[PDB]
Amino acid sequence: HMESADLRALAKHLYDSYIKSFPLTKAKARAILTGKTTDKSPFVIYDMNSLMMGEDKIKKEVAIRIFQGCQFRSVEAVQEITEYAKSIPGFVNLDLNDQVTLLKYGVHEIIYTMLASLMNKDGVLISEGQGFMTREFLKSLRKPFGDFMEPKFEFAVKFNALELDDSDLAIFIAVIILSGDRPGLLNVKPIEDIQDNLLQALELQLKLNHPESSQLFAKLLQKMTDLRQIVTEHVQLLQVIKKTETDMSLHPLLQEIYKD
Amino acid sequence: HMESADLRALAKHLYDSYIKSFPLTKAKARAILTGKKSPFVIYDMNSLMMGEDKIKFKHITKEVAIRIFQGCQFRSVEAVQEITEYAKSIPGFVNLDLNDQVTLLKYGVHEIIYTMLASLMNKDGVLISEGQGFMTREFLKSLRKPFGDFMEPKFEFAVKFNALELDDSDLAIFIAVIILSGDRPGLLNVKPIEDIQDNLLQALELQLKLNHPESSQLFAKLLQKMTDLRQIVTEHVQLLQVIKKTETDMSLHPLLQEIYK
Ligand SMILES: O=C(O)c1ccc(-c2nn(C(=O)c3c(Cl)cccc3C(F)(F)F)c3ccc(OC(F)(F)F)cc23)c(OCc2ccccc2)c1
Repeated sequence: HMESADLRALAKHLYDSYIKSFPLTKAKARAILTGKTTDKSPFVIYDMNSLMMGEDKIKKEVAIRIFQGCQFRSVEAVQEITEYAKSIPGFVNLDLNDQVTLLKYGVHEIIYTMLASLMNKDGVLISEGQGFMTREFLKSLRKPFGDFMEPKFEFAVKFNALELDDSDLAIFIAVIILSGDRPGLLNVKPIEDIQDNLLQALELQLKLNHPESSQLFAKLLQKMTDLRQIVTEHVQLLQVIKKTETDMSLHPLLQEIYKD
Repeated sequence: HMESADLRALAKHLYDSYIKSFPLTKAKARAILTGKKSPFVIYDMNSLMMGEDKIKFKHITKEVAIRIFQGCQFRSVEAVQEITEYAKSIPGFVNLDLNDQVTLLKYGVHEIIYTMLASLMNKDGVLISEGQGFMTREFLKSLRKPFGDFMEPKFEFAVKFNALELDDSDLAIFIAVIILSGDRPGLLNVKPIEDIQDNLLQALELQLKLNHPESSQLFAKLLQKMTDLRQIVTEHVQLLQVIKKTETDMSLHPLLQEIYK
C-alpha cells in the first residue's frame, strides 16, 4: 500500500518518461487528426496513386511494401517501449529473464494501445504524423493483408471512446508491462508488488483526471481483454503470411518476440 | 453514482440469490476438499466403474474418455439453467430487451462455468455430483487422444484463480459483472447493460475492500482474470472443433445431440 502523495509523484514520474520515450504522443496525434491547423496537416493515402505520391511527399508490390513498413515501425516501437520500461521504478532491478519475458508479452499489447492514439474511425497516422492512410484503403489490400489492420481499428474506435490522455496512458502502459501472469516468469511476487503500486497510481490518476467518468478504472482494465485477443489473431495471421510469402523476412527482434 | 449503503444491499441481494440458485457453494465445496461423509474418489478405470455402479452419476450412464467428456457436457447444460435463473435476479436484467438477455447469457455462460468450476477444484482434482464424487487431476490428465489435454487447462486456470481466495459473497457479484458485459456481439441496447455493470462494479469493489481489506488491489487483480477466462473459453471452443472433426464414436441419440447443441 502507498500514500496518496507518493502515487501522484509516481504518475508524474511515469508521464515525464513517456514524453521522453515516445515522440508521437496522443496529444500531438489528435491535433493533427482534428486539424484546424495549417502547419500539421497530413498527406492522405487512400489508393494506389496517392500512395505513389506519398513516396515523393513523405519519404516489389504494394501490400507487401506497406506490410514491410508496418514491421519497420513496429521495431522502432519495441525500441521505444523498451526504453520506457527501463524507467518504470523496479523494472530494471528484476531478474533479467523476467525483464525479457515481460517485454516479450507486453510490447504488442502496448503497441495496439498506442496505435489507437493515431487512429480515428477513418484511418491511421503514419510517418510520425506526416501521413494518413485510410481504413478503407487498408481493408482493400489483397491476399491476407487486407484483414491485417481492421481488428486494430475496431479496438481503437472502442478504446478511444474512453477519452484517455497521455498522462493516463503512461500509467496504463506500465501496468501492462508489469503483468505477473506472463508465461514463464521466475519471480512473480516482485512483479506484482510493482504492479500493485502502478495500479494504485492509475486508480488515483483516473479518479482525479476523469472524476465524472464512473468506473473508468474497471472499464480500462477490462480493455486488457481486448488487447490479448488482438495479439492472438495477429500471431495467427503472421503464421499464414510466413507459410505463403517466402520472399518476406521479419526483423529478428520481431521474430524473437513471437517464438512461443 | 450510488451510495455506499445501497451497494451493501445489492451485494447481499446477489449473495442470497446465488445461494438459492447454485446447489454446491464454494464454502461447502472447500469443506469437502480440505477434509473438514467422505466423497467417492475416482482415480483410475476401476474406481470409475464402481462409482457408476455405487453412487450412480447421471452424467456417467461408449468408451471411458468419451463418456467422461460427455458427462462434463451434461453438467454444463445443467449449469446453464442455474446461471440463467441467477441472472433473472440481477436487478435490471429482466427489464432488458429480450434478445439482449438471450445474447448476454449465450456469451456469458462459458466464462461463468469456468469461474464456478474453480470453486469445485483444487490442484489435485474436481468435485462432481454436488460434491458426492471427486475425480483426480491425474486420472483426467491420463485420458487418451485429445481428451487428456482438454481437462488440464481448467486446473491450471483454477489454481491461479483460487489463489485470490474469493468467497461466495465475492463471487455472487463477480458472476453478475460477467453477465452484464456490454461488448457481446449483437447487443441492441448497450447502454442499460453498461449502466447495470457500473452498479455491479461499484458493489464488487466495495465488497472486496470490506471483505479483504488487507488484499491491496484485489478488485484490479480480479478484473485482470477476465482476460484469462476469455482466453480459456476461446481455447476451449478450438478444442471442441478438433474433437467434433476427428472423433467418430462421439455420436449420441439425435434428441440428445439437440439437447447438447
Ligand atoms: O458443477 C459444475 O458447476 C460444473 C461446471 C462445469 C463442468 C465442466 N464443464 N466442462 C466443459 O468442458 C465446458 C466448460 Cl468448462 C464450459 C462450457 C462448456 C463445456 C462443455 F464442453 F463441457 F460443454 C468441463 C471440462 C472438464 C471438467 O473437468 C476438468 F475440469 F477438466 F477437470 C469439468 C467441466 C463441471 O464438470 C463436472 C464433471 C467433471 C467430470 C465428469 C463429469 C462431470 C461441473
